[PDB]
Order: sequence, then structure tokens, then C-alpha cells
Amino acid sequence: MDPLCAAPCSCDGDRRVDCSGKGLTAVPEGLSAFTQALDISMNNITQLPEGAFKNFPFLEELQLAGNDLSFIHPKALSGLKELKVLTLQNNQLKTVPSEAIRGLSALQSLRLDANHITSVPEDSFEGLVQLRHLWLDDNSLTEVPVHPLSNLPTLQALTLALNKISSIPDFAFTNLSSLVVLHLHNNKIRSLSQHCFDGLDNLETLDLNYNNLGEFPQAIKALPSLKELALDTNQLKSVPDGIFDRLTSLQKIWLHTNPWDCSCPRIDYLSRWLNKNSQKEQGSAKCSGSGKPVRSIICP
Amino acid sequence: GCLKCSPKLFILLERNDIRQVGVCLPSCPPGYFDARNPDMNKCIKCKIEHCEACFSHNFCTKCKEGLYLHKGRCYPACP
Repeated sequence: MDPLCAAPCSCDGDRRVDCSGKGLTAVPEGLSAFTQALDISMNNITQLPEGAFKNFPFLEELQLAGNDLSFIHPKALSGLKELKVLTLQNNQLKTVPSEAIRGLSALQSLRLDANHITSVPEDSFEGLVQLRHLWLDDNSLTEVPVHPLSNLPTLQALTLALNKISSIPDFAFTNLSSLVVLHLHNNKIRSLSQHCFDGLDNLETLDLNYNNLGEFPQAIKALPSLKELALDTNQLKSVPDGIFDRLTSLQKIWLHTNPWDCSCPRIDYLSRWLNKNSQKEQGSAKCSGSGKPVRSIICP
Repeated sequence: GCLKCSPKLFILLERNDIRQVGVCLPSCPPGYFDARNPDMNKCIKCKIEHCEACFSHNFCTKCKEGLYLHKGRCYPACP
């Protein structure tokens, strides 16, 4: 009993349409203009033509994950002024579709994870004045997209995890004043510039684990709201003295699976801090060689 | 059940029996998020109480009806 539907989708009376997993190559014809949510994930849509969603002016949620989408017409998404959620994960995108999403002024959540994105055009994310959540994980980015990210002061959640980023320059995230969580784990970051995190005044969670950090990130000093800091599974040998003095918001820190050099007086400050702040360390930082916990070390 | 999924999908672990059963999924059920990994993608429970969809374990994107979302957390009234 779907008065406003078309084969082989379902229309669940709350103006949500489900056409997922149906072997579709296109948006089905004859769907209602009342539609508020459209799930067309897990099909075989490789291309979206112009005006593909022209008859859905009140669409709030569009699920396109798991297709094999490799081409989005610059005007495929025209007229979707109400759209809040766009999921494009697990497709064949090579480029962030900058122009096609430009008019999505109500968008709050954008999933671009698990594509094959190697580049993000400079003008990406202009027009996304309400965006809150952005997933860019599991792509092929080799750098942080600085100018495109500068367009998103409303952004709260960002993942750039599982990409190929090797360094982050000064002021890379400077306009992201609302950002609460930032994931940068599973990249190949060896170089963090001294001021790469400036302007992240609301940041609570920072994940930098599974990288190639050889030097401790001084840049973390610019994070007054920092609650959770993951630095596990890097190549860290020492921390600079007094690095945590101004991180009075810290609640959890991961330091394990790093080759800590437990020579005195180099390990002095870190050993004492870990002993005074035992409640904050998650797991155990160990001395390279012996495997003795860093907190158990004392310098005379 | 299934032990390794197709390279993109997520394993959900169940103990409906007294055995551990896996099932492969394109997304994850409500209360769970898609944790992407180099080795194995899995569904993991959100750590936020009364969260229906989440970005990560400590950041909710959709609270239970009647609750208020603020900075990834669910509140019984607007903060």
C-alpha cells in the first residue's frame, strides 16, 4: 500500500523511500514529490545526469553509498535546497565534486569516505554554510585541503584518517573555530609544523595515532579545549619539558607503542607527569629495550 | 558466520548464541558506527548514551527522539 511509490522501491508512509540493493542504474521514475528521504545505496549507479533529483524539492536525506559512482553532472543536485544529509561513501570518485554540491546550503553531513579521491579543487565546500560533519577518510589525499576547509566555520567533526598525508603546514585549520573532533590517524605524518593547529579553540578530541611522528607535536599547545589526545603508535622518543603545563582540560592521553628513551634527565618530566597524572594515561607508555612502564622511572 | 568481508564492508559481531557469530554489512545498525581500519572494517557501539547514529565513539550525529544534540552529545534539555 504505497500510493506514492514505484517498483521496486518501498515508501514507508513517513515520506521515506527505500530503493537500496535493487540493481538500479538510475534514479527510478515515478517517485513522489512529497519524498523527504531517498535511499538508493548499494545499486549500480555509475553516473548522475543533470536534474536527476529535479522532482524532489523537499528532499532532506539522500543515500548514494555503495554504488560505483564516478561522474556527477555539475547540475545533478540542482534544486536540493532542503538537503541535510548526503552520503557518497564507497563509490569511485577521484575528485571532490565541488560544483555539484555548491548549491547545497542546508547540508549538515557529507560522507566522501572510501572513494579514491586524490584531489580537492580549491573552491570545494564554498556554499556549505551549515556543514557540521565531513568524512574524508580512506581516500588518497596527500595533503590537508587548506583553502577548501577555510570555508567551513560551522564544522564540528572532520576525519582525514587513512589517507596519505605526510605533513601539515602552519594555519592549516585556522578557520575551523567550531571543530570539536579531528581525526588524522593512519596517515604517514612525519612533520607537524609549529602552528598547524592554531585557531582550533573548540577542539576536544585529536587523534594522531598510527603515523610516523619522530618529534613531539609542539602545535598541541594551541589547543585550550583539548580533552582527548592520541599519540600512540608513532616514533616518539621524548617530550619537551613542560609541554602539558597549559593543557588543564586534558582527561585522556594515549602514549603507548612509542620507543620512549628512558635516559635521565631526559625522561624526568614525562615520568613525573605520568605519575602525577596516572588517571589520564590510557594503557602504558613503555621504555624501549626493557619494556618498563615510563611512570615507574625516577630520576635523582 | 563470515570471518572477513568484501574490501569495503563492515563486520558486525554477535553473541545471540553462546558462540561468537560475525555478519557482513554495507553500513552498521543504529547505535553503531562504521570504524574503518587498514586490516578489518567493523561495526562498533557508540559510547554516547542514547545515541542513534554517530560520527565516532564519542561524537553523536543523531540523538534519541526527545533529546537534544549539542557538540556531539545528547542532553535531556537544550544546553
